[PDB]
Amino acid sequence: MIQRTPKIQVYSRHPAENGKSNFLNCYVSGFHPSDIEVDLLKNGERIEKVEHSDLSFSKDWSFYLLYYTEFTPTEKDEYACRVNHVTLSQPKIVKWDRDM
Amino acid sequence: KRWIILGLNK
Amino acid sequence: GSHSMRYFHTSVSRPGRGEPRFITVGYVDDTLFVRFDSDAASPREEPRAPWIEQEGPEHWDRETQICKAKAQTDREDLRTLLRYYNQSEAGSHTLQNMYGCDVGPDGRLLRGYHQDAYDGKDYIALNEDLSSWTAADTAAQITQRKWEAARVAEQLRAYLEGECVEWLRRYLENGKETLQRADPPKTHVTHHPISDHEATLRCWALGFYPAEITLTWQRDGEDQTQDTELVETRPAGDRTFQKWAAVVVPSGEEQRYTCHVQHEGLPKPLTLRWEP
Ligand SMILES: [Mg+2]
Repeated sequence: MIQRTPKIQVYSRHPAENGKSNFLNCYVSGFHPSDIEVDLLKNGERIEKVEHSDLSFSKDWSFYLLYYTEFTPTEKDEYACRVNHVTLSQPKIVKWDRDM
Repeated sequence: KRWIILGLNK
Repeated sequence: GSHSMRYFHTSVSRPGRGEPRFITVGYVDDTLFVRFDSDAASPREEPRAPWIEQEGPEHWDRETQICKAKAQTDREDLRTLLRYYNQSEAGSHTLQNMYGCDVGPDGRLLRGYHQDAYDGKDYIALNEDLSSWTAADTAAQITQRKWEAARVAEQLRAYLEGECVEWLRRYLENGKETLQRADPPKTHVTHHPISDHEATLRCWALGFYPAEITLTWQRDGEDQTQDTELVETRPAGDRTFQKWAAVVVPSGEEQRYTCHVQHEGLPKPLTLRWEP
């Protein structure tokens, strides 16, 4: 069947400030079917306390989910979101750029 | 408030 | 302002991994107020907003019963649609439904909706007249025939013009603190040099509610629609949304570009430029 690959955005709840508590978000959207695997990474390693929104969908039927975790950004720490879906041959990694 | 129906099979 | 109530439903079959998973959620505008998940510890219509918690357990029992009946109807329909599309019983399939109503600032019905999709594609939809159906293909015409025989559209119209609008009115009043508050966007423009001769201007909008927003870039007062990069509006996680629009500009021409912001929390559209 015809399937849709997820769009991915990685960003923070508030403008990033080193040493100040914030939320790291990975928004996955525009995908079909609904099953998807989303991980948030801190220096390439999977973050354990990661929550996600309730499955819902857009006017065009494609699905969307918000994966999020509380974090305290620093200059040294690199964050990313790793996504797998049936449309992807391998997990896709999108880095957190504090200006995107 | 959800809509309640009988006979909605496709 | 204007408001909407919507119920969303998703059933996903998983042959060999038990029965289909069913998830439904309810929204007033961009606020989720109820959720039901068949695979939860105690599947029930769960209130998710403080303003709906006052409805009482009898109400939640009724809503839970409706959710459980829809999960069962979907299991039956996923089997039916394998027959209508001559499909193997081995594959995973998805059935989605959305319904609800839009109301204007006076609380009067603007539009009603009821539509279904199979495997992410339109299946059957109630037309705007709330009296006729758009069937996507010959399988959906079989459902159309059943639904025209069972007078489904008439029953739907009475809900959409009645209970849907009345309950949305009730929720807007009970949740007026939030549902009837618009949080305007916090806006700024950033500049990022690309090369010796170009730079990116990015217009930001943060902390706004509801999600609906328009960010446009003008060069010399002309919309740059075709040359603007727009990201999809994204949730912040604190009820609010974020969005940005970017343009690639010739270095030294930055002050010819203006970002225009439209949002229901703004009394008038806002104009912004790269400041330093
Ligand atoms: Mg894959």
